[PDB]
Amino acid sequence: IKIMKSEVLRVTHELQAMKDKIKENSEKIKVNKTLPY
Amino acid sequence: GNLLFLACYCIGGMSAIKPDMKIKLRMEGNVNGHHFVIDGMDLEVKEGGPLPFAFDILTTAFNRVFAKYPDNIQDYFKQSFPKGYSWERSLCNARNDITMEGDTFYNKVRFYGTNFPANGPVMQKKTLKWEPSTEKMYVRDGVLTGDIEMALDFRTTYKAKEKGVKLPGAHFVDHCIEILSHDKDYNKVKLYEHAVAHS
Amino acid sequence: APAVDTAEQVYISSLALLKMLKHGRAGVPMEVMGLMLGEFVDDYTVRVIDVFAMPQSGTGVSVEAVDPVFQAKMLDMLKQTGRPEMVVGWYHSHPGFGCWLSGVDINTQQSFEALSERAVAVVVDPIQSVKGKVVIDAFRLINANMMVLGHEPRQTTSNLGHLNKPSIQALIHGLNRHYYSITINYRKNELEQKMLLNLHKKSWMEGLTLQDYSEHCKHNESVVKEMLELAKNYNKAVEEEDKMTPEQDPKRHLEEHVDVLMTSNIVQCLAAMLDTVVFK
Ligand SMILES: [Zn+2]
Repeated sequence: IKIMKSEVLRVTHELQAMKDKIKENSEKIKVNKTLPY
Repeated sequence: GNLLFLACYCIGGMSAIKPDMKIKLRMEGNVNGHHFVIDGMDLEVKEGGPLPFAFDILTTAFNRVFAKYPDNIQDYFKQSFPKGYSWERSLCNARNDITMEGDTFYNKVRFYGTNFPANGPVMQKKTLKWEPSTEKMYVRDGVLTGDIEMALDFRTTYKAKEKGVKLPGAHFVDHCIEILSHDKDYNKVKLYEHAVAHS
Repeated sequence: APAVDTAEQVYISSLALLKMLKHGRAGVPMEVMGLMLGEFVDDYTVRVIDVFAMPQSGTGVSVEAVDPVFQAKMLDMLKQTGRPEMVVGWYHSHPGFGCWLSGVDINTQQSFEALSERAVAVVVDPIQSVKGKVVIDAFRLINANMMVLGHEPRQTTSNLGHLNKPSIQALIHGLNRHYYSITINYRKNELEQKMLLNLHKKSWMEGLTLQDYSEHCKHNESVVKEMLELAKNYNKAVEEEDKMTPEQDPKRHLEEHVDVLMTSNIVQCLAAMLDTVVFK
């Protein structure tokens, strides 16, 4: 439980960081995929 | 049936070049009824021909230029560069935007207004001059608010893109803006933007 | 009214030039840009001590490509490291377009000059910078009122500002009309030059390693055969010299082959025997 709760908190924090990482990836992909193809 | 024909060939040469994209310093507005747009410091109205109102109502909304400050007074206008400063002007409200539309660096000074009186002094095109006006510049809530009295209220707010520049103390900058040269139709205008800071 | 002297120079450091070239190439075919840090030592000097790149944006190279957060944080943390130099100017790469300032380039340079009257806008062509020559220039501006009044953009007091001639490509794109070129000098101290010397400093070993002896013999055979053919041609040409009053040379090629033979074999012999007698 205790080590398993620690694993739960670890995984939720890495998700929290990876969400904004995905947001940044989408931002730069729109930065390069602009429009005048 | 027994055609078996050869084939010729006519090429078409094709090429072009994007030139140095040209910055058009144009302001837009719909203050009372007309979507006036002006290019510009010589002023020339692009669309929205001879204005139903006087020019002065919009002459106060005119980056790349800043008032002259002494060494004692911190020049928030100057150190905010290279990015520049974006301001909200309340007269009718005015905002300056920087956009990348088309192949023109757009320095919009987008104008907007409401509550136009049916006989207000701004539409009969009467005008004497703009007497020198002192703007008291001070920080309210982290925003550089300049309170100026209009003589012929102004609640200017200046925000730097570099949100790290220190805010200058409350000072009193004297602006002297007057319509130097123009025509009766007000389509070929030259404006004056002289203004110096005073502590 | 004060006028910028034509003797003013831009002293780019070795590190700044290398970083600028590397960043300019890394972004080809796009146009990359960044801020040059340094100091305005005096009225005739602009020292570019260092330059840091800036993240690529879809805008291109404009005054909207300088992210305020990036610039501010980079400056703060460099100051922490020990590089508290002001933003002297900006640089961007014109890949294959030569060195000049476009309308938008002139625009961003006006923005930078509003920050400080002295501010340079050096540009670098990263694909024209083939080994040897480096295609890079630095321009400030000319005030429109200065030019329309008829006065020259820059006062002259020496021959320093005219040792190099302006290029046609820059001139058509507005040189000496809206912006003036500033002479560029490279600040390379002894330490940096000696450090760079290690790039091709061979070794203490290859001074002592003999050529592959079979390869050496084969090279000798080939060059001696070529030299034989050249000697035949030389004899044939010299026979013509007699029946010809003063009126490729089989001789010059012969001399070049002779020189390469003697240098190769002398070096190989000496290295071999030095090896025989230093290694027991
Ligand atoms: Zn450019």
